[PDB]
Amino acid sequence: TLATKKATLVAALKDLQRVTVAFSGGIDSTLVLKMALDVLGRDNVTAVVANSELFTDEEFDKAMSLAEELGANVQGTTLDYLSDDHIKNNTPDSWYYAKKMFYSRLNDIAANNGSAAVLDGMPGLKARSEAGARSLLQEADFFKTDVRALAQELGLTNWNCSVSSRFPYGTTLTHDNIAQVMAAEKYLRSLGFPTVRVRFHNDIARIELPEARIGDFLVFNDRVNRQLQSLGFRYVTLDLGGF
Amino acid sequence: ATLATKKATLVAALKDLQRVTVAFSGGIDSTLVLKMALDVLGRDNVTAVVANSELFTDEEFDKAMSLAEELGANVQGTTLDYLSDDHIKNNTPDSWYYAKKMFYSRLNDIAANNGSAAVLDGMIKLKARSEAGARSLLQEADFFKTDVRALAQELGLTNWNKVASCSVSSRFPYGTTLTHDNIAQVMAAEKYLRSLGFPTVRVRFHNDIARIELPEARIGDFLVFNDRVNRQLQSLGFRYVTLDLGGFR
Amino acid sequence: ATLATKKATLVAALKDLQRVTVAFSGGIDSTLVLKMALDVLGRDNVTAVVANSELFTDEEFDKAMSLAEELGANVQGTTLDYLSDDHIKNNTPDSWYYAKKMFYSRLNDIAANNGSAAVLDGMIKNEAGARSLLQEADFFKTDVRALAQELGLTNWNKVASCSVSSRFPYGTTLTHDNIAQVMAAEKYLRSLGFPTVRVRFHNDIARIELPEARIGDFLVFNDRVNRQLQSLGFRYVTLDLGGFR
Amino acid sequence: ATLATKKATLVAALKDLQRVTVAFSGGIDSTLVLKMALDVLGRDNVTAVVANSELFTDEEFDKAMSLAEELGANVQGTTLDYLSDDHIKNNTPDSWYYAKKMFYSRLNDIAANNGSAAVLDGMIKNKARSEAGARSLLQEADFFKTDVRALAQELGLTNWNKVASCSVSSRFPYGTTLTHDNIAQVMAAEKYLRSLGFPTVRVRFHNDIARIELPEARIGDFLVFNDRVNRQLQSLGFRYVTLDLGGFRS
Amino acid sequence: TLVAALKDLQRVTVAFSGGIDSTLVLKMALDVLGRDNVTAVVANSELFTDEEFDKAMSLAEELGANVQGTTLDYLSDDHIKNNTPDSWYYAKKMFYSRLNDIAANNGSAAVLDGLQEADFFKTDVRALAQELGLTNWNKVASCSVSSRFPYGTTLTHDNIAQVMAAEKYLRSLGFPTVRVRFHNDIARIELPEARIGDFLVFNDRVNRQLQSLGFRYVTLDLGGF
Amino acid sequence: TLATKKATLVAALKDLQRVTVAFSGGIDSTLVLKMALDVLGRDNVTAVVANSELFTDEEFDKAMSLAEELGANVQGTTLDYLSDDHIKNNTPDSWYYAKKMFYSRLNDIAANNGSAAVLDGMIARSLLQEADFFKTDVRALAQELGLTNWNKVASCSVSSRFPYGTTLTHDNIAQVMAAEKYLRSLGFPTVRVRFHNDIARIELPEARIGDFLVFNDRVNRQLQSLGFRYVTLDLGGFR
Ligand SMILES: [Co+2]
Ligand SMILES: [Co+2]
Ligand SMILES: [Co+2]
Ligand SMILES: [Co+2]
Ligand SMILES: [Co+2]
Ligand SMILES: [Co+2]
Repeated sequence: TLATKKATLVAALKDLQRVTVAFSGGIDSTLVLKMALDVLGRDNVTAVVANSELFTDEEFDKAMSLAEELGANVQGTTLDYLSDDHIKNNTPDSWYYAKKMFYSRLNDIAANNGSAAVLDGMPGLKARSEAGARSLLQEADFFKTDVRALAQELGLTNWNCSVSSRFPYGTTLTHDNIAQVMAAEKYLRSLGFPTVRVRFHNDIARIELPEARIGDFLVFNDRVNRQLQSLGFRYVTLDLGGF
Repeated sequence: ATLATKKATLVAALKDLQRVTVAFSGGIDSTLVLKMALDVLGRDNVTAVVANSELFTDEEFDKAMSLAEELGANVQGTTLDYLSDDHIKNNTPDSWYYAKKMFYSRLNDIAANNGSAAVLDGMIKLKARSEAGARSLLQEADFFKTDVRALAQELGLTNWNKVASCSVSSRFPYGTTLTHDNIAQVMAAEKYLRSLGFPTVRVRFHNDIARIELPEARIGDFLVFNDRVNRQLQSLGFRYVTLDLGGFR
Repeated sequence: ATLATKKATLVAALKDLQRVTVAFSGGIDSTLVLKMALDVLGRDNVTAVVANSELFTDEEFDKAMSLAEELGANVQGTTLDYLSDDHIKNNTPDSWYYAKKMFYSRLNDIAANNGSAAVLDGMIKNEAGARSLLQEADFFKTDVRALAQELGLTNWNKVASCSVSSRFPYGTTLTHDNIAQVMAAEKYLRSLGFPTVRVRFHNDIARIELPEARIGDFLVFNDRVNRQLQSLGFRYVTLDLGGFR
Repeated sequence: ATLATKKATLVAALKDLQRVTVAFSGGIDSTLVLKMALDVLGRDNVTAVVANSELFTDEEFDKAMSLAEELGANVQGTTLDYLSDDHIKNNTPDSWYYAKKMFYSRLNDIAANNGSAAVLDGMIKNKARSEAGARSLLQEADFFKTDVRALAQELGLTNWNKVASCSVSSRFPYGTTLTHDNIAQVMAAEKYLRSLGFPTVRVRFHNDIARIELPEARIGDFLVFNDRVNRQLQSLGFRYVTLDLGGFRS
Repeated sequence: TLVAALKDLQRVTVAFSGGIDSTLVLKMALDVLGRDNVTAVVANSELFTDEEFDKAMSLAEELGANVQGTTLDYLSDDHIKNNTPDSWYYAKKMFYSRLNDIAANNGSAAVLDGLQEADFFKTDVRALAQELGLTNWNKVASCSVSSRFPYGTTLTHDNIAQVMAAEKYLRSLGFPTVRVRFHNDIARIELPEARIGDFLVFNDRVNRQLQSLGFRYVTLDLGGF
Repeated sequence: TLATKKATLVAALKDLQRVTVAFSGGIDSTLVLKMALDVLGRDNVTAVVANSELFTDEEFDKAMSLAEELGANVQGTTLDYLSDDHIKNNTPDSWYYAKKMFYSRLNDIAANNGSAAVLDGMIARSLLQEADFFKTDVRALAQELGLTNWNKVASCSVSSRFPYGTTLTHDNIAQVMAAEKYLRSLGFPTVRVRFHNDIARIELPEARIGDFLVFNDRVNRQLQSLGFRYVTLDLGGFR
């Protein structure tokens, strides 16, 4: 029932008349913002892209114009995830208390602009369930093979991780050492390794590279060491296991 | 004539047949045919067929299913046992023929059982195609790669499997009997080396010796995987896992 | 503003120009201009021009001829005498002026001889005998890739070529022999799998500038690059420990 | 002035002491002292002592036993639990002091229980030593690093454990409690890396992180062992095995 | 205890090959029995290198021994020429039967070899070799050429010399520890795994050279030595 | 045999009674200095170590101490090779007028202290080479005499780093000399920094270039600070 899953999907869209969509630039939320724009109009849809200290200023700037390209009045809001004790200390369920802090902000924008629901692209209770979010994609049994299909069906051609992963569970995130990691990875991205993570270990940086790249990386050893040392690490290391 | 002449000459035969079945691969030729047939005849008069066999990679097979689902074509999968044919099993210089002959003979059955007037494929400007009643609709309109790349870009086609991996028989010397076992022995080795970050690789079969052909630029990057590839391909049945000092061919 | 807006400003200026001549080189920026001009003014109001010269590789020229015909453009090939200018042959800091003047003035002649309102080229933010129509719409390097993805453009020269005169010191006169000596050296290295490379000329010494990421991969070709470039006239073939600039 | 005048001063104190106990550490300086004591006093009035402990490798210890037996000395080994010292177990910046103090304090027991006039060591002309009394006979005769090599060639001394090893406590940060487990955790890592062909290496301890210091010339050759060094040192208890991008003693 | 067995024999014959074992044995027999009461034999064969012969000949004259060389045709043995896994048996017999003849013709009480009767270890032989002043010895592993060939591959002067030639070349490039494995048209290079990084630059040269020696494919064993 | 080459060596050594040795710290001149001191005594052997612009002040200070360690009456002499016009311009025959400037000093020192000859190592008498001494034997006798320290770095004359006909100066010599010890410091004892005005050409054994990859950026900055505009690695390696 292929076009009958679009039928279940479109059915809920007309029910809400006006929505606020949580835009993440990914293929799923790009599919949601487009379907909301083609069914409810540009004025009954408010796209929101969350900016934070945990995402690269390029990753946020990418999704804002990607929302403008679909022609939706997109609003960017900023979140201090570090304000949550669960996040600042980085517990293993920190993504939950993060996804919760998000939707309540989206629920504010939805309530302040007259939205029937908040839409998105899909420890305690569920993060959406608690905030009253509507994940219309999963409610209609979308698969990985369906979303990629409908994006081509709608003419979608352009579509695009969080820094808490660079830190161990239970290592206090600070405004200082995040920029210490964020700046370190931007350096290694510039040196010719777009896929890299700089793992935090207090006074030790642990550099994970794809093992194919470890050979090409050899020449930058002294320079990466000296640069990341200036950024505050006492020891700059390469994880012998790679990424 | 012009690129505009060739687009209409291409569509001319498309409407002539009303309902078609495309032999879909990941390349631009079969993708341009699948897209143009879908843009002219609709998904209901277009059935894409992706051939599975012991001779081609399951990663390339699963890829062509998705390019047909992403292009919006009612895609059907058929499976081929090339090894049942004596000419293929022995790996003769004409093994590609009896493989291509066994292939097109299958699609004309699928064409007759789904109501197709012809079978389309991506031949542009060998005999086995012109024997089973197969239309090379691109070649019928004098399409060149400069025309196929031009018209595919015009339709917005940017995504296609560029790695048109040769037939796995190429990993074997001429006259080395292909078996269900040693064919999978090659596929597993190459899939591993492809998984490690080297998309261009061939594992040549030489009885108890594996010969790895890698581009010479990449051998610097490959140093780190030495111990693992040896032990891995040894587990896959080779007594010796070696790197060809000469690189790719 | 949005990418949706910069596209309007582009077509807006194109309708104002009605008929144009695009200076096609093969890079992603000039590829975007040739396609947008054909999709706004048609095949008959767009003349693509690919300039051949001694300072650029006969391979980079052939790419832009086929890439222009592949986009469906009336492609014209012109041949240029950069060395015919005294200021360039001796390789002074003024080579860029008298080279670009000869280029734009050659195309400005085609413009009057092919009936174009202007000559267009691919210049982005970050001479004026021609219109840089992308910078007028404030396109950046990240936006050109964005509009190229929207239009389906897949063939473009991924390594931006450059004038061969940079390989020689300022004030070392270029000759047809030492020019080809460098070009042939780079063409060999290009064939081995290093598309971004420069062979810097220092008389009997070749200085190879390679991206520092690649130098590890390059170890295996050492003896061959030496032996080939030695046969091409260099007494010493060396790798610059500093890499590409 | 010359060497042959210091070799005089060296022999002078040796006959003066009649019977001595030498602290042999396999190094070039301690090899010269044990040899000169055997040639001046005879084998029966000289006892060489080589300490086995948790701070030096069970592999490096056995060699100094072979160098002492090969020089023709009655070598007796004593074992010390440095961790029994409150200051060493915590690895304070002064742990070297209370460690060398525990060293000389043991030797003076062996010297008093076998009848020696002094304790000898190879300290030469290059702070807890003499508060137990050990005499630096080479340094007392103004021997230099070039003088020890000169007199060793004169005596036919050619074999010595040139890589004078360091104490395994240097592999740990200041203020990291040493345990019988994590000391062997480092020692086993270093012994593996030595076995693969990198004789000069240190494995720095950082809890769940091993930090591998290799000579930066060697890092190119080391790539092929990446996965094997990682997994072996992981089985030795480390969660993450890393190579210090700054190399040896960064 | 070591010298003790030497005095028992009055006159002995030491088998010098070039390794540290035969170097330590030949010297100690001379220091206990004198230069005239020790007869050294160094084996010449189709299975050994012209340098290993020169290695033991130069080392025996330097240690002060009356060195005698005999030559053996191992390929003449049916088990070796086809090289079955028991060729080492048919190989070891042709050697020892030759030495038992020479011992009677030089007035020797025994024939010596690399040693095991005195519980010498690899760490112990190195101790007496430095103690006895031995500084010249074949530091490169001397070995029989049959190991480069699979069990059951007919050895010929052409394909044996085909293998032997590759190893001397690679040893010249700066890799003294190397074996070149024969597989008809495939050469398999065993190199110490640390060196494979250093070996990278010689790839094309080793390939082109070893192709000239008759191999269709020159390969590096990913597992090394 | 070998034990003959030593008795033949002493035979020629006593025939000369008193000698002057050209010590260059290498093992060969070390074997000569030990055997001559052990046959004639410290008072009948004068070791001479040459200081000049063409060898490193580090190789000189090392060779001085190696003579004092073997117990030899060591005298230091200074040579002005750059004062020789044939050397300063580095002509293809500059090697000749250099070897003559060297031995002419040593033949003077021999006569002013009463030496019968000037001695040197190889394979002015050359007693080692005169006795059919080989490279495998010289290392053997060094262990026999108890010799363990010797400069296994036969640092050739620095004139080879400059093309023929490039005037050597005290300044550009130090530009080359300092560049090489830096490269020696990183772990490559066999290396040459070839001078080409604003280009340095680094010769490394092709085996070592794999080991060399990581130091690329650092070698550039140091040698650039030392005056080279471009620091390069010779793709052809050593020789
Ligand atoms: Co805060
Ligand atoms: Co079957
Ligand atoms: Co690479
Ligand atoms: Co205890
Ligand atoms: Co002067
Ligand atoms: Co190396």
